[PDB]
Amino acid sequence: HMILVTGSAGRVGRAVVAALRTQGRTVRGFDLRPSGTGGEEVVGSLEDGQALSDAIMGVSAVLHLGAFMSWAPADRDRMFAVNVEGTRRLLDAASAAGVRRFVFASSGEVYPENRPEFLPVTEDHPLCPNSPYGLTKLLGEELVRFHQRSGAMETVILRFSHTQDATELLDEDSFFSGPRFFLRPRIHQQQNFGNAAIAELLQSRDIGEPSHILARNENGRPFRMHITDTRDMVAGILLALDHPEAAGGTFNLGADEPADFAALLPKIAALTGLPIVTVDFPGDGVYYHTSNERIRNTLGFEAEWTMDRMLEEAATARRQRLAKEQRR
Amino acid sequence: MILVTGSAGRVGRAVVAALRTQGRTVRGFDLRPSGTGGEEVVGSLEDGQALSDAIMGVSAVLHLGAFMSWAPADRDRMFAVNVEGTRRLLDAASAAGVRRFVFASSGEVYPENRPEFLPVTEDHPLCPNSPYGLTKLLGEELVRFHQRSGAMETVILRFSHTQDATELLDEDSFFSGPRFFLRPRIHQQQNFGNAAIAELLQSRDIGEPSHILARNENGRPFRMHITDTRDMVAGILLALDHPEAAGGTFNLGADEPADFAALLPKIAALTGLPIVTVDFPGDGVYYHTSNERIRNTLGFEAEWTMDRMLEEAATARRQRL
Ligand SMILES: NC(=O)c1ccc[n+]([C@@H]2O[C@H](COP(=O)([O-])OP(=O)(O)OC[C@H]3O[C@@H](n4cnc5c(N)ncnc54)[C@H](O)[C@@H]3O)[C@@H](O)[C@H]2O)c1
Ligand SMILES: NC(=O)c1ccc[n+]([C@@H]2O[C@H](COP(=O)([O-])OP(=O)(O)OC[C@H]3O[C@@H](n4cnc5c(N)ncnc54)[C@H](O)[C@@H]3O)[C@@H](O)[C@H]2O)c1
Ligand SMILES: [Cl-]
Ligand SMILES: [Cl-]
Repeated sequence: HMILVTGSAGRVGRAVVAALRTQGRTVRGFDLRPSGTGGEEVVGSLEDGQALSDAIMGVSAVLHLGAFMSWAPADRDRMFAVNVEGTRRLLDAASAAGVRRFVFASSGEVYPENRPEFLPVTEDHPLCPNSPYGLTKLLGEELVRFHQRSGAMETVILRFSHTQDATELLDEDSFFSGPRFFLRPRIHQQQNFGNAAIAELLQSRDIGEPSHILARNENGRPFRMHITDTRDMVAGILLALDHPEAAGGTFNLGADEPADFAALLPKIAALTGLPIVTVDFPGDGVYYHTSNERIRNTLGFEAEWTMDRMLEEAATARRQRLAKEQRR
Repeated sequence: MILVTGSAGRVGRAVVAALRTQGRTVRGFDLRPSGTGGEEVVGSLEDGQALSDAIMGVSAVLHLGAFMSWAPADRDRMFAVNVEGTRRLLDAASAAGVRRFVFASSGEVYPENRPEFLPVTEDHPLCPNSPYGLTKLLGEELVRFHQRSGAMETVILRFSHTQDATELLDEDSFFSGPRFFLRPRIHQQQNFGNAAIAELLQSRDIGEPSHILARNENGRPFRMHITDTRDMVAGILLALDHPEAAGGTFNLGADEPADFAALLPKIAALTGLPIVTVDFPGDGVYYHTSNERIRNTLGFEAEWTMDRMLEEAATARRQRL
């Protein structure tokens, strides 16, 4: 046996590789960057046929987590090249090599979660993406479904929750959680995205010291979304790899309940000591519940990392960081 | 200015001809010249430069250009032309302020060759089983993304298999030759590398040229829609012009499929050739596709019955002979 994990230098991919190696399993990574773990890995691109053939040699299962995201139109061609064409060729190569199971990392942006037709969002919700990234994942799902119906290779489609390492949650410098929960990092993120109207609104709400942000929509409805610990995503991915009943399946993978920002921000602020600034953003905002009932019932998935557990760990990490910075 | 991609192909050249006869302003776009001398870009959907030149000053796009191949060596190109080319053309059209974009899709998106229910309606699941069918499904999703997101109107037309009337009784035509004549079908299957099917067909040869009546392994005659190019052109004009086509998805083709057990004797009555009946391994082809939506929404009326098509095909055959 040999398991190929693409995107093995990324958040989830590295954790999946690590888990498999603690099991003593033979794993090969495949990522544009080295992982820095010094494990067996191809350092190369999903765009390159040579890298694909090298990566697939002798492989019995593929966990396809490698993908590219960008908001810049300059990068859109690359996003389709990596996410659509790369997935297409990797699927064909895996099938030709007699791979037994191919697990595809999809996203709730295929629905999209940011514009649900009903709640909770189940796997049979329409697939009507409104972002180019969501569109690439939908096209990827269709490539996977084509193989599911036509070859001996088993497939699993997993629609990922937004995923964080617990320690990222209370780190101003984290890529997602910094702007998600801290006002000044969000000002900076929005400026760098070039969203001037939002950036200026955020700056206008600054209270003269660092603060948390509690994001709500134009009607003052607090944001709500699934934030899932990397460790639970890993557990579900391992189930997708090994469980008999995963074959041919499509599953939302994420924690049971969304974080309600109205409840969550006070809990966060109780841990950091920072004041909270509430901002009403234009539009519907982010407000979704995504059902993980199918994966719970079909594969026996159970998430263990509740937001309360994640926050406790995030806080410990933050305090260690601040102790070091302040020489305490 | 109407841009028609695939303008040197079967349906595209006819659409361009129809629009030009009406006195409309049309620009072609195809890998090949049309041979008509009309305004056209000779170039590729894979070429960003060619896309830029083709889209300039354009107000509507009829996107009929695409590549089909059964060979694995050709699969990368099929995806590059049908998926990536469509993606970039859509983006170019949208940015240029194109008012309506009509996309030529296929019954292969369903697929018609393995229906879940009959007749096949637009809400039939989309589960293609050929790489070509897959490229058209992905193209449809690209169009749907634009339909939902931009001001550019879209129309998706799922095409019936389409023939010029004259092709039907021509042994040398690409589709109808093998479809209805035994020896051309042997040659086709040989050139595809389907050596064992070619051998079955060869074993049925009666020592002179013959028609083939294709059935499945249980002797169920094949049944499929074969629509005249002229009816497809009529439907495409409606997709271009009709206010109610906007945001629509329509099966485009004639009302009824041809059942080959009925069709082949009609064909043989016109050519004089004997008929050889072949029972192919597997489920064969058997489908009815509903055009009710386009009939009732756009006022589409198919006019070229198979009998009319065959009369024209026979006349053309007789002139050739
Ligand atoms: N983390 C999330 O919140 C989240 C949510 C929904 C979906 N997803 C999807 O789940 C998967 C993994 O999530 P993640 O957080 O670990 O993503 P990540 O961005 O942290 O990791 C992605 C990895 O893919 C690699 N990659 C990019 N282009 C490549 C190429 N051409 N060839 C080889 N590798 C390439 C990157 O180098 C990167 O290491 C991705 O497909 C992602 O799109 C993630
Ligand atoms: N004829 C049918 O039975 C049928 C059935 C279902 C769907 N379709 C689809 O309807 C459309 C019209 O079909 P047709 O019968 O006219 O086919 P066709 O093969 O006669 O015409 C296709 C044209 O597309 C052009 N083309 C190919 N690659 C190109 C590229 N990279 N750039 C620019 N042009 C390119 C070709 O040169 C050709 O002229 C096609 O999209 C086809 O896939 C046709
Ligand atoms: Cl947010
Ligand atoms: Cl046939």
